[PDB]
Amino acid sequence: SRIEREQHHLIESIEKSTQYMAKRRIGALISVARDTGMDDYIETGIPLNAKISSQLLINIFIPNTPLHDGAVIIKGNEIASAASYLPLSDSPFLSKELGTRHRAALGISEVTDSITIVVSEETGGISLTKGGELFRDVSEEELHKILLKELVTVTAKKPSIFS
Ligand SMILES: [Cl-]
Repeated sequence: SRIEREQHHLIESIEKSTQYMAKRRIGALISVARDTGMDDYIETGIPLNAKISSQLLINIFIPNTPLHDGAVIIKGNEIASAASYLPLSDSPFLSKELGTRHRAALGISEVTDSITIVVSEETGGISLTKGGELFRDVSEEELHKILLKELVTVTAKKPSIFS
């Protein structure tokens, strides 16, 4: 448990799972809690309290399965819940071409500092919401830089479990 290792593993787990789902046009909605709490939305889903892995993220979103219909919420170093409610944005600025997953990702971003990642089941495009804004159809490089900037808070320092 060396925080920096955990944060980089989280980034890699999001990258690998979203890449897998994007190629197959599997819809996905993954919200990562930061300083603002997501606890009430965690309570709306199915509790997992699971180790983060790309494999589990993929298995969650397989269509027509018990865990797929809603958001995954990641809290600290766990996949806290699946099939969670997120508030829908009412914004008329969000394109009508985008679906409920994007509107849900935009809505949680308007009321928390969470970072939310969407895979479109229509296009396979990957999008990201933060602070009421949408980053639509980001490339792999762009997704990587954003996740690095927003989910990694520690620089090169001495590894220690007590960090
Ligand atoms: Cl979608």
